[PDB]
Amino acid sequence: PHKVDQEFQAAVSKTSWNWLLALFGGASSLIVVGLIVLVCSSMLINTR
Amino acid sequence: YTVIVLCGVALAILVGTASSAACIAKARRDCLTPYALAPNATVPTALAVLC
Repeated sequence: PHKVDQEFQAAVSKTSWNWLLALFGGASSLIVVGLIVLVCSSMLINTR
Repeated sequence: YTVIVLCGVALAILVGTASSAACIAKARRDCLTPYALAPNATVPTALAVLC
């Protein structure tokens, strides 16, 4: 007797989860910060 | 006594939202109107903060 329990995609090791978590980027936050500073600099230029 | 609480919650939400919106809008209009500014201009310094 084997596979008394069916797999639930839980074979993923904690180390693999650790590598995946730190892998996925978050540059979109940098993009939003860049857009906000762009808006502020555009207003400053509009000062002229 | 079970749906009355939900009705009161909705009433409080609506009252808070409406009062806050009216007051913020009127305060903003008062701060902006006599200032008589235009978007993307030099004078709107305080505006750089306000909006």
